[PDB]
Amino acid sequence: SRKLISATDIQYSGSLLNSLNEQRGHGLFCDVTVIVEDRKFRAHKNILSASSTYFHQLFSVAGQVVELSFIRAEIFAEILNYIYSSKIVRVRSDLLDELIKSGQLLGVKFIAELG
Amino acid sequence: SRKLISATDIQYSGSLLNSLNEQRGHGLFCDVTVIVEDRKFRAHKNILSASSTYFHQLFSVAGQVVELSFIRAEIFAEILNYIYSSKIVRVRSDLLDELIKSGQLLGVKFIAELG
Repeated sequence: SRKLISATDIQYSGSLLNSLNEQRGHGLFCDVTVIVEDRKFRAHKNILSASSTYFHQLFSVAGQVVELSFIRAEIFAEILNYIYSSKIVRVRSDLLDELIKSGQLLGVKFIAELG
Repeated sequence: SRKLISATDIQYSGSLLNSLNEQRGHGLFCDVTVIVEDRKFRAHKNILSASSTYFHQLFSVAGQVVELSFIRAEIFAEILNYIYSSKIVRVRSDLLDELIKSGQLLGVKFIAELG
């Protein structure tokens, strides 16, 4: 009579990511600023550490502000869009090699392997 | 010749959640402790706020420690497992109404609607 119940919510992810992405737009709960060229990006260390082997290593020590070289701000903006959505959307073809290179550098496997 | 590229990573979610759940087990990046009965649960405010309408309201103000009444610790442990996985796994049938009630209270829709 002792039954065990299992259930999986296939809509949970998309909904969770969309809310995290909304928080990010407000800077809500953001505990790191990433400076890339002349731009500052507020983000959450837990999400960055989980999705990028570079950030995983970096946030075992870091403070509240970190800086990235060799990646243009608009490329990193797109890497963050993927990190907060699972998708890249209508990226211009002439930015693709730069995007792939940035995912190689950050250890973001899906992006690293687009090419 | 100007092409736009889109791509969706269907494995991103499961991988992201598993890493977040691993961080949680270490207390890594956890910025809130939730006290439930005689237990303390370390968790991340961003994930809790995104997945629970109650935590969404609560963390617009709160400090670093919050407390929940009316939910047993082992029920909340299972709510957190769902929040950090999308799934409930082999929950005993005699705990199900308590689980559903806890998701109603926390505004965790999938759990609230299990019954």
